[PDB]
Parts: sequence; C-alpha cells; structure tokens
Amino acid sequence: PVQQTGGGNYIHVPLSPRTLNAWVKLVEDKKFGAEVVPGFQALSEGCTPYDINQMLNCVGDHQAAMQIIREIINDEAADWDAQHPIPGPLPAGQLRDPRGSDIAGTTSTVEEQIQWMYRPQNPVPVGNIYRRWIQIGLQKCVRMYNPTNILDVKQGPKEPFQSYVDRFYKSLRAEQTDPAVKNWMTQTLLIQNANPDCKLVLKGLGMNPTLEEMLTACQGV
Amino acid sequence: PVQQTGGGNYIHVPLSPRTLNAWVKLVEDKKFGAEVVPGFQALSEGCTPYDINQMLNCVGDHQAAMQIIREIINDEAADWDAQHPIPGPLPAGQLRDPRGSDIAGTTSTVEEQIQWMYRPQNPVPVGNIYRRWIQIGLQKCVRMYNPTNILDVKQGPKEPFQSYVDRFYKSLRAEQTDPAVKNWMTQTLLIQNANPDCKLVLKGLGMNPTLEEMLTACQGV
Amino acid sequence: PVQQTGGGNYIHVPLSPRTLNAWVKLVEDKKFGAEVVPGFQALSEGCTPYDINQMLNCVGDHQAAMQIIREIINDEAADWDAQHPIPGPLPAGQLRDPRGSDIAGTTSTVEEQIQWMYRPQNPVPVGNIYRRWIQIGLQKCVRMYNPTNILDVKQGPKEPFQSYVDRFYKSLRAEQTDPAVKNWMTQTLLIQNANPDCKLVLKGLGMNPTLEEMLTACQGV
Repeated sequence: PVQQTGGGNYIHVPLSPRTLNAWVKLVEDKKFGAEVVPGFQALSEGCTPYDINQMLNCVGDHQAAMQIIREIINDEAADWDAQHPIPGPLPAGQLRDPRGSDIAGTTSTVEEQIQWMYRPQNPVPVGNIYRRWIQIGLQKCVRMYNPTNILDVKQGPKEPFQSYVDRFYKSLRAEQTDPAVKNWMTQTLLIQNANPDCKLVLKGLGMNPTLEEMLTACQGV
Repeated sequence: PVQQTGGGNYIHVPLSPRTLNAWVKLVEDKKFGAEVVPGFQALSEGCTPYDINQMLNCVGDHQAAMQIIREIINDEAADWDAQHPIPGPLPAGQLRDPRGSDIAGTTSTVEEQIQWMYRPQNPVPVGNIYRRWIQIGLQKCVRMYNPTNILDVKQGPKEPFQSYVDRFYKSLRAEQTDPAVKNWMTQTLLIQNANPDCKLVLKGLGMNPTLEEMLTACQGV
Repeated sequence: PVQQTGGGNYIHVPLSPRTLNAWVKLVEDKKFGAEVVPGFQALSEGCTPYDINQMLNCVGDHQAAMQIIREIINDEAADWDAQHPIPGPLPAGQLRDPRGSDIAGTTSTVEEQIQWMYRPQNPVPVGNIYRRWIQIGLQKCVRMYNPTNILDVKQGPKEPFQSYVDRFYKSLRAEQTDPAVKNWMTQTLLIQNANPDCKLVLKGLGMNPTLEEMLTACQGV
C-alpha cells in the first residue's frame, strides 16, 4: 500500500497484520474455497506485489496449492516478455522498464513498484496484473480441491431439495463453464439429480420453471 | 468506497475486512433473518458498488438465494434503461450517463462510479440505487426462507401467549405485508389464532385492547 | 407429383403407392425416430402439400404426435399470414397470393399449389415450405418420444464402451441439444457414466481424447 504526500509525491505505508491474518484464516477455515479469490482481492486492494507475496509466503501449512499458484505467476511472466514488446534501453537516472518477474516480486522492491504504480510519464500497474496471475492460480486450486462435482451432486429422499440446490450451485460456481451449459445444467441436471418424489412435483410445477418457483413449490417434499 | 482529497478531488479506497466478515456472518448465522436487510445497509452505508459486489461475492453458503438476488438486480437495470433515455450521440469526452450495469457496476470501473456519484452535470448516485436492488432480492429470500407463517402461528395449549407473540410479529415482519393488513392482523389474528382459555380473557380486556394490556392480563394463564 | 408436358404446361400425377407405404412403415417401426425427418424428405422430394397430406394421413395408429405436427403447421402459417398478409384487391387476371394455409394444402387445390410454385410473378414452391414446417413437428416428437435421455444412459458392466457410446450419441441427437453443451457431455458425460474399469482406461489416454482413440484404447475393456 502507498500514502500520498504533499507536492503530489507518494511513500510506502505497510499492509496491516490483521489483513494478512484475515487472508490466512480465509484460506484455512474455507479450505481454499471459491470465496478465497474475492475476499483476497479486497484484502489486497491498493497493494503492491511485495506486500501480496508476504501474505502468500506467511502460510507454509498448505504449500501444494501455493506452489501451483507460483507456477501460474511465472508462466504469466514468461508470457509477459512477448505480450509486451521489449521496450529496449533508456538513459541513466530513469526508472527501469517492468518485466514479468518484477510484477511477481521474486526480484523487485516496494519502492520501484511504488514508482511504477505512480509514474507520471508512464504509470504502470504492477499489483493488479500480479494479483490477477495469483487469482488464476487460486481458481485452479478451487477446482482441483472441489470435493464432489456437479454431475455427482444428488438429492436423497430425506435431504430437502433446497439443501441439494445450494450444494449444486456452489459446485457450479467452483467450475467456470460456459453460461449455456450452465443453463442446461440449472434447468435439467437439477431436476434430474433430485429425489423422485419432488422430481414428480417439479413436473407438476410445469416447463421452463424459475428457481423461486421451484423452491416455493417443493417447500414440502 | 470513496475518499475525497483537497481541491474537490475524489478517489477509491478499499472496504474494511471486518465489514466484509460481519456481512458474511450475519447472512449465515441469522440464516437470512429480516435483519440481514438492514445489517447489509449499515455495513454498506456510504460505499461504492465495486465493494458491495465483493461483500456479496465473499459468501459461499445460502448461494441459491444469492442467485435469486442476482436475477432481481438484472431486472431493475432493465427497467432503468426503459425509464432512462439512451442519450444517443453525445459530445465525445463527456462522462457517459451511467446505464443499467453501470449502477450495478459490472460493466463499469469504480472511478467513473465515484465520478457519477459527484458528477457536477448530473450526479447519478450509483451506490444507493444498487443497494436498494440487492435489498429487494434479500427481502424475497427472507420470505422464501421463513419457516412458518402468521396464519399457522398459533399459541400452544401449554405454550405461553408471549412466546406466540414473538413468533407472530417476527413473521408479520418476515412476510412484509402492507401496514393496514398489519393493523388488522395485530388487532384480530393475535386473538383468533390463540388457545380458547386466554382468548376469552383477551375479549374480557375490552375492544381495541393494546399489547401491554393483552400480555399483562394473560400473564400466567 | 407435378409434371410439365408442353408449352411449360405443368400437370398433376398420383403419388407412388410404395412411397406412401414406406413412409408409414418408417413411422410405425422407427416409432417417429430422428431418421423419420429425412426419410420423409427423400420420399416427399418434389411432392406438393396435398400428396404430403395423404402420406401423413395414411398413418392412423400414431395420432398424438401427428396432432403435435399439426399444431405447429397452424403456427408457421399464422407467421406467414401476419408477415405476408392478403395483398388486397389483386387486379383482374391475378390469383390470390399464396397464404400459409394454401402451403399446408388444406384449402388450396393441387393445381393452385402448382400455379404458385411456377407462377411467373410469385414462383413460391409451396411444397418445400410445408415440408419444412412438418419436420419441426416431427423433431419435437423425436425429442418427446426418445426413450432414454443422455443423463439416463450409463454403460453396462458386461457391455462394451463402443456399444454404450452409440446409445449415448443416438440420444444426444434425439434431445437436439445446443452444440456447446454437446461438447461438454461428449468429452465428460461419456466417461462419468461409463463402467468404472473402462473409465480409468479413458484417463490414461490423456486430455480431450478423441472418439477414435477412446474406443481403440478401451478395445477389449
């Protein structure tokens, strides 16, 4: 994070321990759930890569997926050298041009990143690009760890349909499939993977039903 | 949210972690009680849409209801477009009168959301309008989740009358009936749906009894 | 069918008796299967609606699916009536411009159908339009009749993967699903709903195996 100073200049201001601690608890309590990506972004909002790295480095308990997150980040950096035509050399006394690794933080400091994040001639984000690389790694972890998949989400006679619907959408959310497939899944697979009593009730509800009407209708099973 | 610096300038700020955390707990622990609507407003009071979405996108349980809220928001934006003239050809370089998904903030950036909130030409307060759309979705869920209903709420023979009242009013609230219906229900259905022993006493109090008088007299029956 | 003779003089002929019979048998035996849609066309190519109406009528055993086809023809004709309305008072020496019902062949005579089909001003092949309207009705029936759905198709333990994929694919076509959904099911639902022994053998293939490679690999499994 950075604090502006009189004259239009900026200085580094450290990230809060509570924010770092809150990130670790979200990772452990939710076990790399799908909600570990968005909460992280808010906790890491207006931050540089240097501070973001600390949070990721603070945890050593789960390093199987933090290692996967690392692979994707350097992959984006490897791709970054071509995505951005190499700028070439500039005179001495001027800031260096940012590369893939500078975005990751394996090499650069918070001040160089602060100067890049607040450069009047060529302002460049180094932490929005990096957090995105981390988030792409975080999402792969969610899908790899997801316990039961959408096709296997099913309702038992005892299970109330509502409960089965929450599990189905949570899994559908963990996956990032095309919306069209989701529509076929949310209108067909949902009625299909139900207890047969309420499935017949959903046939009574009609064709092209809505979630409010499906939930209101099977209120009792 | 929004932070205004000297000179009339406006900037975006992160949303505090505890506010996100408190919103998450209220949604899950209260199982979408009727206080998850106001609990959302206070925590989101004076914030930008970009940070709201996050709060709603940091919760992984009761996800089916979150899908209902998403649909309601889309519909409000549809009506907004119908009631807001597409300005059409506009001076290029003029902040675009925000459209439907520019109030929700999905198709727009936080800065222009802040710029519309205080736009000198025609400020569009994106924040209050979007929170209201979400609130309507939250309110539908409270009703759908509500376990029982006012008509079926009935004092147990051995159950005390006051407990029946706590159950009755909580539902006269969860079911958001018009105030006139509320007066009629409170003046009558709290006596009709009661057990006979206390009902006679409530009739003995006199016509238009008041709740203080009804609770005091039926105390210990 | 129709038959030009001299001076471009088109005339009417009888529809072959073994063509009416073949349509009946294709329908009675394939039970309105998917191939009924094209088999109909090959047996009705160049036939006017009148003769097509005789073929469909000769089938008297199945009359619920034929009604579904009939309900659809009425609609298509009502969209050709609204969008192509009565021209008005046609000048002397003109024939009423073809309407949707004339395309159906219920009102217009075979001669009038031929006059429009070869009309120098309105050469509208009434036959191919009615044939197209019928296909849609036949296709709804195929989807409505198909015995086993894709989610309900699962390989038998004593059955091969190739036999199961054939039952699975036949169904995908009867369901007539969107192409994006088709790819997901074909690359996934064909493995999830497979004998566990061959499912693991479809994992050693790699990622996105092709059907050519999926079968050869599970050959004897």
